[PDB]
Amino acid sequence: DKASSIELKFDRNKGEVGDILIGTVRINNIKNFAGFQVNIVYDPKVLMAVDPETGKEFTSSTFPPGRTVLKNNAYGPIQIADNDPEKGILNFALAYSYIAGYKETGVTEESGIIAKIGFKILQKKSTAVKFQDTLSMPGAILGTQLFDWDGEVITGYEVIQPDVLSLGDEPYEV
Amino acid sequence: KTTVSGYISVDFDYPPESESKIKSGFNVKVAGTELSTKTDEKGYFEISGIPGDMREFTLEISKRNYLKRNVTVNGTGKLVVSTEDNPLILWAGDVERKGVQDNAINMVDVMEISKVFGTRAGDEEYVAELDLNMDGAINLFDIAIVIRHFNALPSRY
Ligand SMILES: [Ca+2]
Ligand SMILES: [Ca+2]
Repeated sequence: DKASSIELKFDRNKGEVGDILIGTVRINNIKNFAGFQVNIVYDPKVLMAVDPETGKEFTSSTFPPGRTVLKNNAYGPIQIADNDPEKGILNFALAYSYIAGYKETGVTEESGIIAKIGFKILQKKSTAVKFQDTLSMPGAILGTQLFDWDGEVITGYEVIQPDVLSLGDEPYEV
Repeated sequence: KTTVSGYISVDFDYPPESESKIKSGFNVKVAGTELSTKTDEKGYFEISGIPGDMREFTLEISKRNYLKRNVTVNGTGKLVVSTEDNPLILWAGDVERKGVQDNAINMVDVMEISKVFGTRAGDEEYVAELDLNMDGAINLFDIAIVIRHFNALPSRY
């Protein structure tokens, strides 16, 4: 596109009980991107959030693995996790703390993966995983807040959601 | 009339030398009135002249870059809302941007501090009010204070 977005996409939208579907959170063409906070909701009776790297079930302090950006320790990346898996809420954030250094070097990290989250299927009921607004993030864009290397809030980007995990609609092929 | 008094403080570590500035400057206002004061260097506040018939009232507690807090008080006379050994706590990290706070502690606040990360008192770009623990440097200790109450709203007090 060249168009700016944050996107959550699954490797598959169908599965059997006990399969782990991988949700990958990406950013695309976010100018001078330096950090984010996101709020992602799911139905915890249908899916269980699991760490695809460690194999552990998500807890409140689990930061999702898998990023390909915001990895340069020269700029002091800081992870924050504040999930509530029992209520089907993932809420986490990461940024370079030393944004002035990042800006000075001038090598932008505008596209890549920021999180991978496993979702273990508990039952075959059609369900959605999505970015959603939260009272703890006033003025966010569907529960997403992206930051540039000036430390300012970025606006104007699309929020791409994954297709419905239509697990309750799995008929035999005709 | 009614007088209300108490102590306000913070829940983070700071250098003993900075106590005076840490504990002072918390604004306390009686909602619906012009009665207000600011805390002194021990975190003490006192507001006199509250109407005696005003048997229920709200104290609005605030400070630049702190998450505001409302405390409801029931009674008349000489009322004590907290003590020096168990003060009312206000959480640092609802940071002003262009003179405006949004009444939430979250990543927007972390990133405001990050604008002046690694600065020290004396530097052109050091901002005293963003040095949350008032130790003369803006760094990961200040960011960690914000993160301690990440996603907090005034209802979580
Ligand atoms: Ca705030
Ligand atoms: Ca400091």
